[PDB]
Amino acid sequence: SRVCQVTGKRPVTGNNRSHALNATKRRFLPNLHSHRFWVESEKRFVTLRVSAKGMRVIDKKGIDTVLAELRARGEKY
Amino acid sequence: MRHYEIVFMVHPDQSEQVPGMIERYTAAITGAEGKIHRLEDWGRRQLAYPINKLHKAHYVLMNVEAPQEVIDELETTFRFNDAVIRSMVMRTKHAVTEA
Amino acid sequence: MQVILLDKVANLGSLGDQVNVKAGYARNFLVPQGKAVPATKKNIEFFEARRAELEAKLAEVLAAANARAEKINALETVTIASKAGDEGKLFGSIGTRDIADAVTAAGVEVAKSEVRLPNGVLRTTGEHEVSFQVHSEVFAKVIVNVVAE
Amino acid sequence: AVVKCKPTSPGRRHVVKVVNPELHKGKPFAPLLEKNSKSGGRNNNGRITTRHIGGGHKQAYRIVDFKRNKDGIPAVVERLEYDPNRSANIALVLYKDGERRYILAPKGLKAGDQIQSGVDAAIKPGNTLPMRNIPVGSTVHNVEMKPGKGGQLARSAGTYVQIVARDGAYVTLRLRSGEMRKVEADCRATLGEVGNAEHMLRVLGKAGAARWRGVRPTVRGTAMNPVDHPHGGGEGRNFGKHPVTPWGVQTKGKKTRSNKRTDKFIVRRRS
RNA sequence: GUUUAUUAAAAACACAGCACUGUGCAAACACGAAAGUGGACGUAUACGGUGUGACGCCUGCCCGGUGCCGGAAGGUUAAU
Repeated sequence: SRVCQVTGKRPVTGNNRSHALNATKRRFLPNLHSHRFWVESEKRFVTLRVSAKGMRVIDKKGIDTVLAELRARGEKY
Repeated sequence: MRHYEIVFMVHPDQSEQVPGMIERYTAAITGAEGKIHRLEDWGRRQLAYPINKLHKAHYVLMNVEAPQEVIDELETTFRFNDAVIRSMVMRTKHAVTEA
Repeated sequence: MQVILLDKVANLGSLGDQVNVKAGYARNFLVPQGKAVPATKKNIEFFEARRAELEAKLAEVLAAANARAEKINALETVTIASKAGDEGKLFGSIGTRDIADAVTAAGVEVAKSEVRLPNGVLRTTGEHEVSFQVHSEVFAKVIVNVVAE
Repeated sequence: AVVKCKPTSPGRRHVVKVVNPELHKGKPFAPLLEKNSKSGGRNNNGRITTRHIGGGHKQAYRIVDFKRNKDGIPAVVERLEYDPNRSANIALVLYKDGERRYILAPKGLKAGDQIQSGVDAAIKPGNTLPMRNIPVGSTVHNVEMKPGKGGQLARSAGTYVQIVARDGAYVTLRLRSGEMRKVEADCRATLGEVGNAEHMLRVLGKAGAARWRGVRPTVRGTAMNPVDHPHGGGEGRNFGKHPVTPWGVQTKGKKTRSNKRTDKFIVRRRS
């Protein structure tokens, strides 16, 4: 669905409050983006569906670490 | 069997590509019936107005006695061969000799 | 996110300098093409002695081997003899795959991605120059004169 | 050609119909056929998306080759079929190697005419070329928008694209709408104008002709109720309102070109 | 021809035709929190919307108001 595959950002719900504080139910959607990554360990290009915060996690720790944690969650990469 | 002065012009640079064309222009006419009667290359010389932004076009004169229909097909080449730039085929009385 | 570097560099680097740059330039072009490493607090341990003194001069003598790859063809010319049109305006436009076959026939075995045609796709029959990306700095001087059949 | 029907009865009173002798009186070529079910305007959720569509005759789809992927081999035109799917009559062309294929018949085309495709052939009407061998000032049809896509523009009966200009890799077309456009030069295009040019001169006479055409009745806004259409209600034909579609967006003037990633090709918008 | 099944069959609705307007094709519009479908295996002589309703003679003046379309030099003008 609309799930960050690295970080797990489920689309949450919320109240939309206008200037007169009239509540209307709305949905918060993450900044999901499909990305093609390069791993020199597999030496190829993988396809993930991540968010920008997830992209910064890919920047900070190694992609070989995030891939093994994704395999620890038993997910698909 | 009519006699036409075919006067056409080519680019300045493509005077390397003029002559063999006349030879297949020879094959335009004497292949069917056509007698070529003059060949006077006036060559590259200077223009009173730059058609397609260039002076000095290549004038080629060629006189022929020929059937009309190969001359119709010759104009279907003169339209679409993109080297020849200005080309008129006038009808005359006889096939002539001198410059 | 800074860098630790592998080649010399096109612009921002000199084989062993760390420059903080935009991370899109890290992810799209620096990392997967094989020219940079994000240095990640332990690749500085990789690059202090184990790479900057042994992989650097190996990279530079491989650069001399790319210069040798330019020296593979002794002639630095080609004359492709594809079929062409009647007095100019060639039959089909000759290709980078076809010029790849015509240079690996006798001479350089360069990659087709390392073939550059600076004068378009050579839509006239005449004198043109093609160059080969043997390196980021030095190039080949191949002269092409296609002939109509 | 265009003939008027003698007014014995009202449905025959107003009909002006286009008779044509060149069309092949016979069943069409069978392996180029396949079945073609009518939709009624109903998508996979079953609801009407486009109204005023349904009914009419049952008709079979003639597979028509727009790609012209065969090159360098001559072909000759066997006969001319009438296609129900489109406004132009189609032609069953027969190649020399043994293939029979449906093409869009241009204006100047009779049976026995000769046609060759490729980058080579000629500038005769019927020949497929890239838009690098077709001269400026020409008149083409069945124009590709992407190299190898098949042929998009100028496909109705009697339409034609005048090739205006060429800046390097790009060919400026003057489309039939009046829009100017840049297209890739390597795309294919067939010369001439499409045939059946008298297709605009039929007037259908009666309600049943548009009914068996495949078109349902069309109900006005001022008739309906204020729930069904925003031009609803009134005590005997009041309008009072700016004209809108049934879904709120104001018709009769409002521009809604909303593409924004293909404006690089448009030289001039339609005027 | 169709319409208030079960008090209203008509001058109402539709209709062929006419005009305006949108639509360059990953078309507009529609059903779809999306994929995808219908449009359409059609491509501006085509498609969607709006009005009037065959055919004959025709459709005048007003752009102040609201709407629409084009311009943006200038005032006003949000988040950051």
